[PDB]
Amino acid sequence: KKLFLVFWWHMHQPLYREPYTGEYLLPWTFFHAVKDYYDMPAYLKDFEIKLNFNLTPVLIDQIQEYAQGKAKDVFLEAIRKDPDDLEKEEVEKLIEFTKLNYEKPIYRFERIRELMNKEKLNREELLDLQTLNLLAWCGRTLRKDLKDLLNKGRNYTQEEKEYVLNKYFEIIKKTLSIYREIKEEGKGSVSTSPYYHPLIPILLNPNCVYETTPNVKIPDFAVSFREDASKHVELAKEKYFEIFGEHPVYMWPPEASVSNEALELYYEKGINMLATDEVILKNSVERASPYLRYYFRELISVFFRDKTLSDLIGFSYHAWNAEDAVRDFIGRLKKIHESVDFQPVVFVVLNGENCWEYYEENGIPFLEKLYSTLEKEEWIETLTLEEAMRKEDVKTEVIESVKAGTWFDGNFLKWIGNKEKNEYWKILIEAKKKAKNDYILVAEGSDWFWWQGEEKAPFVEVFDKLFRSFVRRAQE
Ligand SMILES: OC[C@H]1O[C@H](O[C@H]2[C@H](O)[C@@H](O)[C@@H](O[C@H]3[C@H](O)[C@@H](O)[C@@H](O[C@H]4[C@H](O)[C@@H](O)[C@@H](O[C@H]5[C@H](O)[C@@H](O)[C@@H](O)O[C@@H]5CO)O[C@@H]4CO)O[C@@H]3CO)O[C@@H]2CO)[C@H](O)[C@@H](O)[C@@H]1O
Repeated sequence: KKLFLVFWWHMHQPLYREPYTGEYLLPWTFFHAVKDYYDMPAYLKDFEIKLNFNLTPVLIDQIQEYAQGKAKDVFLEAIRKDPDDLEKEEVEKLIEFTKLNYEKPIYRFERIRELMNKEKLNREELLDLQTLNLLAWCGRTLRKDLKDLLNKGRNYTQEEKEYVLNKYFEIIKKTLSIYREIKEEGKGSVSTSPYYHPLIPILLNPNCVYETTPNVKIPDFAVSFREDASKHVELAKEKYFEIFGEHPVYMWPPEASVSNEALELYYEKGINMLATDEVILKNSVERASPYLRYYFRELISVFFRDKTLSDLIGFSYHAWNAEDAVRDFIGRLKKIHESVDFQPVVFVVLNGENCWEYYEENGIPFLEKLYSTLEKEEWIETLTLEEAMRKEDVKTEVIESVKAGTWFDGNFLKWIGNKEKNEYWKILIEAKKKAKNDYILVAEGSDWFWWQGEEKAPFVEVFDKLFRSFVRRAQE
């Protein structure tokens, strides 16, 4: 009697490329590409398990731009330059980027503490600041190859910095290939999301927010976003088809966000399976076990992720030592395995690139120990999404209706309902009336609304510049 375990790592970045200048205004796609987007599937080279991935189309666009050498990344340019050529504005951004990241485990170099305590940096100190910011984001593959440069920890030269940069771009250039390979080998399924990661239930019917938060104030949606919701899904099918050669039959709904209308749209667009969050399940049915495969109105298959297991990796186990964390995770799977006399399906679904920076050594000890243990446990079978979709020896149930929500408390409050987030929607609504191109779809991404009306400086001014630039460009 097996326990079926399904990892589904979601990868996404909003579009950081300013439409007028073409400049990538933040380096987050570059840094997660070199740290996570290649290395997370590359674990499948060394471990005989199945792992699944979601790639948003807007992320794929950016990965391709960096791989082709076309991305003009302003923070990266400040890294690459000889410090004698740095603008004062570039030295300032270098220091602010360091201070934002200072306390993360992947930044635990004694030298960074030294450099942040100095009143002013000479050329050698700036070279160490640039190169340590680079090396802090080193992924698993190159942490082996560049181990000696990493251990050095100080006194970096321009040549060593450029060497690291060349190896990083080699990693980016191989990134789409590794997703194609693990897919062709049956080592994992690859899904996508509606193109720019929007809140599909809101675009289809903004009133769905009242199913969970009736007291929320939302602006006057004086224009229809229903066609745009279709276009996000349709364009995403086309981008996936270009990259992987087939139309996707699995999709990750952004923010796990579903509604009756959204599920109908995915079904209409040929999606056969998605996943969403256990809170939505609890809100929608009485007996809310997440270990069943659900069928929404016999139209589309829906799995509900195990929220506690997903949150343990996503948020808890950074605060644990790696071995203890793996023992805790396996022990919880044991309890699930023992708690039912059927074969449970256990979906572990979370962002695949954001939690590791808070783990010791970028989560590599944790994931290596976790996957090594999993590959040898005889009562656990890890599945591709395709295997989980067609598994016959599991329990099954039909659901007729869901309560609209997201994996954030089962509601939409992180993207709508306060004055500053509502202002973004009002701006989008007014721009949509006059929109003339697909940059309006870019501005519909959830990321812009997530950061608006929050304390989270800095670079929130940069997300604001991006959103409003996309809104302006959509009208021309
Ligand atoms: O204030 C409390 C809060 O603030 C601080 O967070 C800061 C981060 O620690 C800091 O690094 C920076 O956050 C960056 C982030 O590091 C960077 O990668 C980028 O974030 C990307 C994600 O990487 C990307 O995956 C995507 O995330 C989506 C996600 O895919 C989706 O499934 C869902 O979960 O929504 C996410 C957001 O839309 O996109 C984002 C960009 O939108 O940019 C971030 C912002 O610069 O800055 C944060 C402070 O401003 C604390 O340190 C943090 O721990 C606290 O919780």
